[PDB]
Amino acid sequence: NTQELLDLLVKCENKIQTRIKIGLNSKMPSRFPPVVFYTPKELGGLGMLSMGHVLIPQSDLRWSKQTDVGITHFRSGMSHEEDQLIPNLYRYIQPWESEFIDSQRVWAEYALKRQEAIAQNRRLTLEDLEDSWDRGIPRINTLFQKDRHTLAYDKGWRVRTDFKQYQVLKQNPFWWTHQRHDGKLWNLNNYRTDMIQALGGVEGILEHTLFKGTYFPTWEGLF
Amino acid sequence: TGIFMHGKIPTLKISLIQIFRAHLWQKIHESIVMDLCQVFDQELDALEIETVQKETIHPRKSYKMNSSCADILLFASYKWNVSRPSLLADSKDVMDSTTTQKYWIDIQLRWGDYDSHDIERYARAKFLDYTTDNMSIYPSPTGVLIAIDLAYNLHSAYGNWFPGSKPLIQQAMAKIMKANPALYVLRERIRKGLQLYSSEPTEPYLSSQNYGELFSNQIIWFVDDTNVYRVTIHKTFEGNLTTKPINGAIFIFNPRTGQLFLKIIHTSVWAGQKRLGQ
Amino acid sequence: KPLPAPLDGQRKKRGGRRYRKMKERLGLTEIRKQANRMSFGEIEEDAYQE
Amino acid sequence: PFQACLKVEKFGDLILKATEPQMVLFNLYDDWLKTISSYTAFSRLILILRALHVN
Amino acid sequence: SYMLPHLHNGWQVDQAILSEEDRVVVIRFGHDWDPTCMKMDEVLYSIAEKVKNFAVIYLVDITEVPDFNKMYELYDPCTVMFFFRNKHIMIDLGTGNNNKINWAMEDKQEMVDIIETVYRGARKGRGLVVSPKDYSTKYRY
Amino acid sequence: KEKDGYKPDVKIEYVDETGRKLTPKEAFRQLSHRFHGKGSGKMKTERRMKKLDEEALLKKMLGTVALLQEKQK
Amino acid sequence: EVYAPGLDIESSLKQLAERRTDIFGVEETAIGKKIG
Amino acid sequence: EDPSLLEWDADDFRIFCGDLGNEVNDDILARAFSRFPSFLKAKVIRDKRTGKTKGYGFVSFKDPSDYVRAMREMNGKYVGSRPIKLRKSMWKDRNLDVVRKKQKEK
Amino acid sequence: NVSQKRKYRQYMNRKGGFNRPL
Amino acid sequence: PTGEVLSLVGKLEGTRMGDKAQRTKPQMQEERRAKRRKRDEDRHDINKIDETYGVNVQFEGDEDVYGEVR
RNA sequence: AAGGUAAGUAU
Repeated sequence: NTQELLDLLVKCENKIQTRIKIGLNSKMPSRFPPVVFYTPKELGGLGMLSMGHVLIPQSDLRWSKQTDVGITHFRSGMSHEEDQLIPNLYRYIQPWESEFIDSQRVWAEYALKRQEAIAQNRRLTLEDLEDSWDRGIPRINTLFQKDRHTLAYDKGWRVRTDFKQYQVLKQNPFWWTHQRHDGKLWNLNNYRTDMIQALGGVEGILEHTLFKGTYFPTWEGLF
Repeated sequence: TGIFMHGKIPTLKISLIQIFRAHLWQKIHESIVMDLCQVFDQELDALEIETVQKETIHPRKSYKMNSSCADILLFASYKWNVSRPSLLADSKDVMDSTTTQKYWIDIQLRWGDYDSHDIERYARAKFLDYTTDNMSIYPSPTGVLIAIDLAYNLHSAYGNWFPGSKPLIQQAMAKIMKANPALYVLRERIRKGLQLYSSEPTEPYLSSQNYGELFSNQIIWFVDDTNVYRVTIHKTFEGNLTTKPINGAIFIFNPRTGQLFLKIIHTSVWAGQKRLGQ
Repeated sequence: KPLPAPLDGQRKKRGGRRYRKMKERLGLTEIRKQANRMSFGEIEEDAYQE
Repeated sequence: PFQACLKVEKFGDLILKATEPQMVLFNLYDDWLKTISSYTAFSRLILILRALHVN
Repeated sequence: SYMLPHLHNGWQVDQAILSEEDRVVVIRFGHDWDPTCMKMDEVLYSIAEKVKNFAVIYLVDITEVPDFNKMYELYDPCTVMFFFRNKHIMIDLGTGNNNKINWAMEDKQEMVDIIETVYRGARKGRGLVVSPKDYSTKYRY
Repeated sequence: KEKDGYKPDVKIEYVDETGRKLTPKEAFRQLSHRFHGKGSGKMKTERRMKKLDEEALLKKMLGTVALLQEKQK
Repeated sequence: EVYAPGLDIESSLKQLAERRTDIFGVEETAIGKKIG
Repeated sequence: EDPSLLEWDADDFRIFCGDLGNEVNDDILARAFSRFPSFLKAKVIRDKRTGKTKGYGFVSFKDPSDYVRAMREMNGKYVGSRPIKLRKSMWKDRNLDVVRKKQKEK
Repeated sequence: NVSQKRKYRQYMNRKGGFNRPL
Repeated sequence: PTGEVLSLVGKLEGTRMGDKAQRTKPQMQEERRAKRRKRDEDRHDINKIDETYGVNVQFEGDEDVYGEVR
């Protein structure tokens, strides 16, 4: 909603990008290709998650393959549509009202399931409940965790986590909720795949990373 | 070396001069030219090769922008039919285009960038520029220029061909680039410098074939971990069982060696007080 | 208290058992067990799991 | 089947005799030496050893 | 308050730089009355106690010794020339003039690191050495 | 064209004094030694020949003596 | 010691006061003024 | 093959000086390094034609106490440009080599 | 199958000629 | 385009927040189901130190291996 | 404008 927030975040994102660029060399790149700043560290890159919208040029979306029969060439971003752009953060973030509604619905379903399974002469199924996986503001994904009995003893950890700023000398951005206590509310798994495939695929990304300079086809399993 | 850099980048500059330390460009050029000479000499029968030599190349002419000095010269016996210049991907050939008694082969050591990695286009442009130039001096007007993109590790060639040597030259280039000594050393240097360790191999955890081939193994031994950690336990109706350690020997054996190993150690040394299995 | 002059490092003239005992007592044996190698493929963890 | 050494009294006594902190020498079985084929010498020894582990 | 040794005569600075052994001679050219040069002199004084074992600082006045102004192109304030081992070292810190530090260091620890790197490079025998911190940008933001 | 040739049988191979197939590291060592015009030092040559002798001895192949000694009480 | 003796320090301070007339001398003429 | 070394064998305490500049090493440098009163040796290996020293020299003294003193006295400090390194001379003659080869069995 | 020894040029530390010997 | 990241305001109306946000799936669901089945089998089946040196056994997060919500 | 001089070695 806040246009000013978007403007400031894009401005400081460009600030950090320029800091990386000047760290690379004193001058300023004329083009500054974005493959370096968005390739995940698994593939050997900075992997900067960004909320902006930068369209990757098609000129850098091509790649080659020196097969024995011949030197083949491919272009992942050859679709006749808008130029490939790195997806922004909000594209895979659940709306807060949606989060609350889903939490209410999933908790009602879990309560109904527990009531039904009480008469089953056994604990909850914990398998059919997978239809409600990774949902709810409380850690419903961690509702079947082993440490729950250990976690049930703690009461009101929110105030302790808040005062950790006066306890810990380092800033804690995740003071809204504690990890492994309220669960990983934000599911960021598809973001990595979307970013790597929208950059031109694994081969397209590696085409500019000296990977072809090693004779071994270590596409997978390399350390 | 022959790596062109735009804008001074101290990190890239230092990394490149580490990778290409000790005249590595001249070394790989000499390796490739020697491999080509040996390959040509080995198959000199079908190629009607009378002399296969190299000129007195200036030491700096390995990384030079223009190949003023030819790399390999090959003189046949009487005549040699050469077709029009083309790329290795082509198939058609009309050897009646020219008839010369000499032939030249040039190796272009190039470092491809993210946009200048087109070996075939680079090969075509470089052949056209070098062959048609006043500064470049080629003893023979008919020949082929080869190019190796080190960063791309891609081999290519362009120009005329000896009758029936085009598949031979393609196969020779592929085989040499597969296991060239200096190229392998450069690849190992790159792997070390970038800290990209080669994918770990899978040990033959299977032993059914190993059991039959146990005598084939030069040296082999096996040791029982539980034997070293084995602790004799007493028996009592009311008293606590005394699970005292027995000994430190691991009951090691080596049938291929014709003997066995007895790493006998003290029971207390084998297992101390309140010592876990780990 | 002036800072010591950073002279170029000189290796041990002769590796002794007592020197090896110090190496056994103090060293990077435990750090070597933890492998810092990272697979080229993506890991199951999130981008910023930390 | 390393349990043969524990099962065998001679090696079982050697287990007690292994209480000395110094390393000991364990000679190979005479059945392996008696067998003509060294490749099958282990198999003959293992076959007896495996049955000893079972019973 | 500018109590570091100062070369009254130009030739005295020359023989002082010549009379060096296993030490780095940081000759700080400029004038004490300049404010930026005063800050540089204060930083050098702070460093002097900590690194006096191998780093010796020996200031000089351009007006008192103008013969060396044209020798190394001394036409800026706060200039520092690490004339060590009777050899003008090439200290590169992301600047066009990689043989002269002509501005007071923001922090003393940075200057200490720079001078110890210079000492290491000089002892190794190389005439050039780089800086761990590039000064192409002032990190203003 | 009309050059009905045959598939070449020439393969990459490197031959030392003994004719064994050298490792690429040894091949590059020979390359550099030829390039600089001089090889390794005397101590390095002694170490190399000792390693070669050890490898030759290992390829040609002590428990019999141990068994004979253990036969006596 | 590394630092100059007392006489040298006094001479340096006198020179600084004579040159920099902003905080020294009868009048503040200029930063690099020979006479304040 | 080194008759001069046999004449230099009189002084037992022989030290190997390393990291010598081609022009830095000289007889005057050895004399400046001759702190102990015992006779020194300024011999350093050099090219046959150009005389460019390879950086290795040997200094012989008849006093092992002076040897020990100079081992730490002149380690890293030398008058010329290239700093000096000192090592215990592991030099061997052909007779010692033959004896070692004979005794290598056990 | 036979393969003779491979010779090489000693360009480094060679004052005999400016150009590499052939 | 690669020079800098464009501001989101221009393409704000392109889509909505969490347009392609998908929920996660449990890990080792089949293994947990197998462990639960084996444990239930054992449960309904139940409801319905020698002198040898090697006799002793060899004594070599927040996930419910049994796969039952406690 | 620039922020892009490798050092070393005797001539």
